[PDB]
Amino acid sequence: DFEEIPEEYL
Amino acid sequence: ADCGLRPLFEKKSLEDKTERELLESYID
Amino acid sequence: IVEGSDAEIGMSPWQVMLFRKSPQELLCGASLISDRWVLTAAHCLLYPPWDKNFTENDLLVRIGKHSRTRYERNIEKISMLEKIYIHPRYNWRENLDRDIALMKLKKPVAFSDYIHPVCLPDRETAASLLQAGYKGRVTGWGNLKETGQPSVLQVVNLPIVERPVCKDSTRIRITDNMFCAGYKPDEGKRGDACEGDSGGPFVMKSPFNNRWYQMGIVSWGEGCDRDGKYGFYTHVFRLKKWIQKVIDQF
Ligand SMILES: N=C(N)c1ccc(CNC(=O)[C@@H]2CCCN2C(=O)CNC2CCCC2)cc1
Ligand SMILES: *[C@@H]1O[C@H](CO)[C@@H](O)[C@H](O)[C@H]1NC(C)=O
Ligand code: NA
Ligand code: NA
Repeated sequence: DFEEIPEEYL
Repeated sequence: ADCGLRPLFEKKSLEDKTERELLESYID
Repeated sequence: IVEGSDAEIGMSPWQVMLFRKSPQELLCGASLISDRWVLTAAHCLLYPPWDKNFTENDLLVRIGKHSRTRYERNIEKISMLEKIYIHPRYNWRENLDRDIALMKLKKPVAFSDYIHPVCLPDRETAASLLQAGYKGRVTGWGNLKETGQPSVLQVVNLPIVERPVCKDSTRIRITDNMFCAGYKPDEGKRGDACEGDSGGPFVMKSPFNNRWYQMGIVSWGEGCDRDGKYGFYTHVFRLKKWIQKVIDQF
């Protein structure tokens, strides 16, 4: 399960 | 041109645990 | 990677994760060959039989990674695609001949302890290192076995295999733009790439200048780590002229 990446990466 | 030289290994003259196995296979 | 080991920190600083935006998932592996160019397999983006056809906005490239899932804060860089360039004669219809693609980054990625580009061979690098019995290294976040997922980047060293043994292992039509690698049943040792490893690099360390060169690209195989079966890799030098062309004109 993948951890959320920062929003700026969209 | 700086390629293929890894900061945490070749740049500091350190070897990783299995590179010598590659080297021993290169018998020429 | 099947029957490999946990990589070390910064052991494969060229290692790139092809990541899918929505749903957030691993797409494939890839390699960093300059601060603006990333190499992978064409099938990672285009594979009509499966309805695979990604464009630039479908994905991100993640560099400097080690753990598969975690967001490695202050370590990885996540880059956006400006443009995808797939080999014009890539043969997804029959045998994945010419399984190779280039991807241009929107901005340059900064090098670091964990992020560094690998070299591409020239004719002599190839000729001196693409020899049966010489071992290369394959790395990846793919399946741990043919039929779970690893917590951290995996690595395995595998011997290049003689062309006829490669041909005699499969019904598929093998070309000059591929090679196979893997241990024979009689050698005892094990290891292969597997699904999820696609597009990642096959590298070797030259004993001449002590630099790492990407000789291959994970492209295909029959199962994973199957006795009497070998992994097939894109011959990177054989397609060098095309890599230069694309780099040259874009
Ligand atoms: N034994 C391994 N080293 C290995 C196994 C599977 C992969 C992932 N590659 C794939 O599965 C590729 C992409 C789409 C067609 N495909 C398949 O392998 C399908 N069988 C192929 C079709 C062309 C000739 C043989 C990559 C590596
Ligand atoms: C792949 O997708 C693009 C648009 O997503 C489309 O133009 C192209 O025809 C599709 N298939 C092929 C073989 O390129
Ligand atoms: Na055959
Ligand atoms: Na095998």
